[PDB]
Amino acid sequence: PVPTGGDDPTKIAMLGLTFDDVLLLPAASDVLPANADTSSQLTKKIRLKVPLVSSAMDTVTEARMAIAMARAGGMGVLHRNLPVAEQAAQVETVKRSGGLLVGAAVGVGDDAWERAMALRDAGVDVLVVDTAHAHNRKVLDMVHRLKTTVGDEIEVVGGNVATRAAAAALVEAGADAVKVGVGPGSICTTRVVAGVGAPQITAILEAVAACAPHGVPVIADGGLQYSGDIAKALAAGASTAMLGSLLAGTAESPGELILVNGKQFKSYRGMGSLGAMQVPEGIEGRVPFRGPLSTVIHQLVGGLRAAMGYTGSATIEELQQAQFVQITAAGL
Amino acid sequence: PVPTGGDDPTKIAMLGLTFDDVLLLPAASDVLPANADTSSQLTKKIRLKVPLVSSAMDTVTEARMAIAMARAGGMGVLHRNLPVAEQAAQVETVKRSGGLLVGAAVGVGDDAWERAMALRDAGVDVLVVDTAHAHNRKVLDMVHRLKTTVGDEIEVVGGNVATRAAAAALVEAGADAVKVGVGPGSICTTRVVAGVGAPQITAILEAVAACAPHGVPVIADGGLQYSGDIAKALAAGASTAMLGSLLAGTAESPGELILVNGKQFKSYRGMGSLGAMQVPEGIEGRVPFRGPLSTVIHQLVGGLRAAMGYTGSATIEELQQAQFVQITAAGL
Amino acid sequence: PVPTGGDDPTKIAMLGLTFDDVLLLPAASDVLPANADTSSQLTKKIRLKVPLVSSAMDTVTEARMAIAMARAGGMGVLHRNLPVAEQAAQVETVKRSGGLLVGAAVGVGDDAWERAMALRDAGVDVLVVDTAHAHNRKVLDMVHRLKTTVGDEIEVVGGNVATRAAAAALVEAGADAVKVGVGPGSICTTRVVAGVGAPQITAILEAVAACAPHGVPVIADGGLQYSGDIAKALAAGASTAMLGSLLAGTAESPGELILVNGKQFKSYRGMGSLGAMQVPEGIEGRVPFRGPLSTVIHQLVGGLRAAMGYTGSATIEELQQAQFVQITAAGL
Amino acid sequence: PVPTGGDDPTKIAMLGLTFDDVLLLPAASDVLPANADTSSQLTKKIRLKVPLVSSAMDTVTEARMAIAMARAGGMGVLHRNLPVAEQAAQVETVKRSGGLLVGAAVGVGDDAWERAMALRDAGVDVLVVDTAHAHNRKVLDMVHRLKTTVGDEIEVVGGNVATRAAAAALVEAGADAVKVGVGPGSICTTRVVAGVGAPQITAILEAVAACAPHGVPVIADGGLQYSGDIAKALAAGASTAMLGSLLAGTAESPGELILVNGKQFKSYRGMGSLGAMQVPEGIEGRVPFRGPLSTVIHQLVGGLRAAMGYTGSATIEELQQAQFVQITAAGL
Ligand SMILES: O=C(C1CCCCC1)N1CCN(S(=O)(=O)c2cccc3cnccc23)CC1
Ligand SMILES: O=C(C1CCCCC1)N1CCN(S(=O)(=O)c2cccc3cnccc23)CC1
Ligand SMILES: O=C(C1CCCCC1)N1CCN(S(=O)(=O)c2cccc3cnccc23)CC1
Ligand SMILES: O=C(C1CCCCC1)N1CCN(S(=O)(=O)c2cccc3cnccc23)CC1
Ligand SMILES: O=c1[nH]cnc2c1ncn2[C@@H]1O[C@H](COP(=O)(O)O)[C@@H](O)[C@H]1O
Ligand SMILES: O=c1[nH]cnc2c1ncn2[C@@H]1O[C@H](COP(=O)(O)O)[C@@H](O)[C@H]1O
Ligand SMILES: O=c1[nH]cnc2c1ncn2[C@@H]1O[C@H](COP(=O)(O)O)[C@@H](O)[C@H]1O
Ligand SMILES: O=c1[nH]cnc2c1ncn2[C@@H]1O[C@H](COP(=O)(O)O)[C@@H](O)[C@H]1O
Repeated sequence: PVPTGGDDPTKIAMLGLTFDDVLLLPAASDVLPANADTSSQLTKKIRLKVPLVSSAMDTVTEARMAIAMARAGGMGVLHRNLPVAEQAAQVETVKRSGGLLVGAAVGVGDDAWERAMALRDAGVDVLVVDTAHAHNRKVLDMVHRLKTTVGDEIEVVGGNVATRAAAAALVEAGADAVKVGVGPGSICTTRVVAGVGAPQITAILEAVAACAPHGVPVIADGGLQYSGDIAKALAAGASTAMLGSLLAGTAESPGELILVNGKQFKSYRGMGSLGAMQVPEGIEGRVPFRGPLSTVIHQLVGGLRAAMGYTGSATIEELQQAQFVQITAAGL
Repeated sequence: PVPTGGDDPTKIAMLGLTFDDVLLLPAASDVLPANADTSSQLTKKIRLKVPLVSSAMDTVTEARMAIAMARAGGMGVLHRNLPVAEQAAQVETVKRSGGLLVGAAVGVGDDAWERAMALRDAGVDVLVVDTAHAHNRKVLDMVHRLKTTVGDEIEVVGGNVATRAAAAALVEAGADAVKVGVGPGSICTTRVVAGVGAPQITAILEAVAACAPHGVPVIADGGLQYSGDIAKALAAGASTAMLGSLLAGTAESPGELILVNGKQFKSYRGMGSLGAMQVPEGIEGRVPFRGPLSTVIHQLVGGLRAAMGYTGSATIEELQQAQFVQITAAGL
Repeated sequence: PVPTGGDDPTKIAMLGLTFDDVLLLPAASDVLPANADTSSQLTKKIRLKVPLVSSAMDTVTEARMAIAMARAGGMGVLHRNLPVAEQAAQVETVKRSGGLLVGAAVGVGDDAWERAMALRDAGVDVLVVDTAHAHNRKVLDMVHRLKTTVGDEIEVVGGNVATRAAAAALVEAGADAVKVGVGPGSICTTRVVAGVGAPQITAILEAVAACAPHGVPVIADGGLQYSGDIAKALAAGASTAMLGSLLAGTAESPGELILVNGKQFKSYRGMGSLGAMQVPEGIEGRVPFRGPLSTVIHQLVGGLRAAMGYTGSATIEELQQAQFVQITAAGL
Repeated sequence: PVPTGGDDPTKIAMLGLTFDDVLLLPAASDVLPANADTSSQLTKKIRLKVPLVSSAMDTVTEARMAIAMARAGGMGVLHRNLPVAEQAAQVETVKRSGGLLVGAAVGVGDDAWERAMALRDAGVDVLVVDTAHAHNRKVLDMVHRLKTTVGDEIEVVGGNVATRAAAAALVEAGADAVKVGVGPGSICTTRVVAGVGAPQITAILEAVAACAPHGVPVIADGGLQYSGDIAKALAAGASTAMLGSLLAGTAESPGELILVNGKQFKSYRGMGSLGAMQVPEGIEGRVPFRGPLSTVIHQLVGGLRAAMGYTGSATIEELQQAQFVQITAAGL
């Protein structure tokens, strides 16, 4: 019998590693952190100066965040928990502030196609087909329909996935980037409510095995707690990281300042929380107030630059080839 | 020598996984959670609408709980810590409330046979031969005697087991379902008192390897803390889950409301606790008050439906074929 | 290279398991706990009714404890942190209370031989050559000299060891029992002071591999926190367990009652603590007051009997053949 | 696919062990702790009486610490966070106190060469090329230039490294000792800021595999919390240990006494902390006040002597050949 039970070796398919399970190994380097090139592909056509995008959540990204992210060299993805006209108006607002990149989330419901076209009319650069489980005919069809209809002018992101097969299906459907993360978010309760999830280092490694041979970039979405996790996500093969919790405490995020026990916080809630939907798969929580976005991004990029120095990675493409050491429980 | 000591590779027979050690992997899906079929075999003949049964404990299941469980599409198993006439009267009470399924626990003591016949006379549908260790001639004989005597009209459950050999012995004795769980209960101290136990994912996988080829359903009993654990238990191959702690805080469970530190609780105690027996293998504890049973069951089934959506499982039989990823300590 | 570093596979010699790493697996059983035979060899010639002996520590075993242990069916080992005449007087005191077995500790210093002879004159049954590291010529010589001089009338225990080679050396020197435990004691700081130790399940398995083929019993000494650990120690192949912390809180142990924060305690200190020696390898601590020894022993034996029921072990010799499942961090 | 994800077995290059992951196994011994020889090579030419050196940090080592360390039989490495003239004056101060060994840190900036020559003029014995990542042409060139210019009179240490390849490069450049530790320091945030690091037992094992065949000693730098960790570091193959946190609380370290909550502390800060640089990779913290250095060193050496007794190591060279057992999470 299999050592963990039963007679089927495939029943437990893999050992899933998360960010805390690994560290980047130093390697021969003549790269100064200040001189590293942090640019990376968000999609097949769109390259960002900083490999970071903000989550499509209503306590993270509206027009103010999207503008600040683009100015910092990344991009915002506008959330879709609002009327079509209002989302498209936020797209226009971002475009009014110069030649700034912006993305926007759409679902696969019956209002989704109309939402997508209105966003297109407003001048959006990236449409994100925004689901918790992309390995589904309705999601794949939406990605494909969008790519064939507006694909010349707009890049189409599909997600989320956590397996190689799912990433492969999105590639076949025509996705310009594949977003990875089922279960890892800081406000996520999918693991305890549904018992479903996939540790994010292993999910990225698997998704990249399907996407990289087709020249399709992977966006690592969820579970990033520290700037060092961004370096780990990219070294596992992702091309960008999408951040929720790490940006939710910034001045530019939606929501007001909250004072509890003499300390400052902002509300941060899952799009699957009871509040956002009003069976919940997210919580409503708090994150410490962090000040201006520009400063948070500077600290995050700073940690990434340090990782590039330690690993001898002159570019993000080189960082994607770095090696890990796996650590034990004691290592934490 | 064996890496963990000695010269005998069989001394440490297996690596035992519990619920927290695994997550369900998403798979290709065209299943909507609302449309998933949650029905499953409790026994060879009896199929439930919801794959959940309440524990035969005196702080979990008497007539009120049994009626509410059956109305919710599951079933109650009436505890046996009371006189024969009173248990049989609870069976009659459940039957007075319509065509509701009900089960009842019996032991293997010398009063057990008389208890079983009185329950039969009262119209019980399921007899549960209710022990902490079923791999024992007296237990196997009781299962067999019951099956040969009342088996045409009543389904006979045997338990508990934690090994493949034990499950196989119950199958041979004629059990209509095999109940799995030695040591995993939330109020259990068997692990620290006797040093005995078996992590429940591995126990289910092993029991199912003996039971499934004979068409005998497995009931996963104990250690379930979250709705996601129900999905994991079924994916490991169980057909139903038996719940104690998760239902002990409901309005329909026996016992009164307790207020401590401004919060509401109900008493929840092991049938092996000093109180229930009045060498203890259970504690007397508290669980948070949860409100009506119907609402708890709705939340639990909701999480199960989400898991079925993520895994592409249209039925419980399909969910039994889902795959796991094993996670590390950091993953918790 | 070796996965954990370097080029030498023997540098990290084994994976060491402690009690918390394993559980006993249930097995086919027709053993009632009340009818199990708990007798076991303390030494080649001496069989105890209960397989438990009290530690040779000055907060655990003086005459009162030794008498109570023998009456309970086990044995006490009198500590040696006192003058020779006083230790021998405690031996006489135990013998005055009927035909009770008693042991006594000796070191390997230059006063050790005289201590041993005085204990012999006083009628001791067991001499324990009592060291932290028995794999040493001076210790082996002391064991051998004792066995050749007083071996017809007195059984000679040697310890402590944690490796197969060390246990083998004691067997060759003529030990009648081998005591296992380097580093596992509850009050031990050897692991953090010296960085030395050996997880106790693996140490027992290794020692037993050297001792059992020569008919020499193993005493598991240290690290036992629960009655279930006694069952685990014996199933790993030990014949008896030596208890310090679990007995230090009893009425019969030396020392007075201590009240802190409204709760009752007794002092419990390592023989390697600064206080006992007045570079420390033990701490001075507290254990909860537990009441009479007889009651503690009854609870401990109760847990052992339960384990024998679950595993189908009619005797301690059968329990030594039981199997384990290894558990994960989540299992704790 | 690889069990942890992707198709590349080299992506996760190793399983990294830290000090808490292992224990030293006892072995046959006729070594008394008091008689063990604790001397060891700091560099190819310089042997210390005690195998300990103090960190080049401005809350650990200035002239007072360096003098006390040398008197205790070890050595201090003077920090370089001060003007060249002042560092060289501290070297002179140490030399004024007798024939005491002293080292001093230099960087690889454009002021580094002038700093090195001024230290040479002041009579320093050891120059430590002091970086966070030595596998870099500028660092290797500095080591080589120093060795070829002042190598007859001064020993040249290079560091830090965490891989076999990096240690090999320093050996080739002419280093007289290689210092190991990237990420393990108690005040380090490199692991969370950059996601970079290497568990220290594995790092030492790897570095030693490159250095020992060339007769180059390894200094284990960082992560040592207990005296037992010193024994583990040396048994992994290091020849000396460099201590920061363990010495930062001593009377001889720079800084004043701090009283918080009725207890005494001293400030201890990373050289990568915001305070020391005024993207931080260290924190500013506190350590308990420990009293005189001589006493701390005596306790540390005491633990080392105990380890040498347990392992039968008469010399540090013998201790370098000792074996480990790997422990589990439960073992902690
Ligand atoms: O559509 C579903 C699933 C229902 C069950 C069957 C599969 C689909 N939702 C479940 C909850 N999410 S969410 O807001 O919590 C969510 C949104 C973005 C990404 C996430 C990744 N992992 C976990 C949750 C995620 C939104 C809707
Ligand atoms: O009959 C026994 C054993 C005595 C020792 C030898 C084997 C049988 N009992 C032990 C305690 N249990 S219990 O109430 O705690 C209990 C009841 C349902 C299932 C459980 C599963 N695992 C653990 C305990 C369980 C009832 C009686
Ligand atoms: O003789 C020694 C060692 C000194 C270093 C070299 C090897 C021998 N002692 C060390 C401390 N112990 S102790 O009291 O702490 C002690 C006593 C019984 C058993 C124990 C098992 N593991 C750990 C400590 C133990 C007594 C003397
Ligand atoms: O030069 C660098 C790196 C910048 C990023 C690219 C590689 C080099 N520094 C980073 C921080 N350190 S430190 O003070 O924190 C430091 C100093 C001694 C040893 C250490 C070992 N591990 C971690 C930190 C260490 C000083 C400068
Ligand atoms: O309610 C929720 N439950 C689970 N995941 C969510 C929810 N809302 C958003 N997410 C995902 O979690 C990401 C943010 O993760 P974080 O950066 O760890 O906080 C988001 O980009 C989503 O992919
Ligand atoms: O006293 C006890 N000790 C150990 N297990 C018990 C005891 N009483 C009931 N059980 C079992 O634990 C199950 C409930 O587990 P729970 O849902 O985790 O609380 C019950 O259905 C029994 O199988
Ligand atoms: O000071 C000490 N340091 C380490 N081990 C000790 C010391 N004193 C006694 N021991 C051992 O620890 C055993 C008791 O362990 P315990 O039952 O876990 O408390 C004793 O029988 C000794 O073998
Ligand atoms: O700011 C820092 N961040 C990371 N490592 C540092 C820093 N400052 C000094 N170190 C290293 O950590 C060692 C001290 O580690 P410790 O003994 O565990 O406190 C020092 O000798 C340095 O190698």
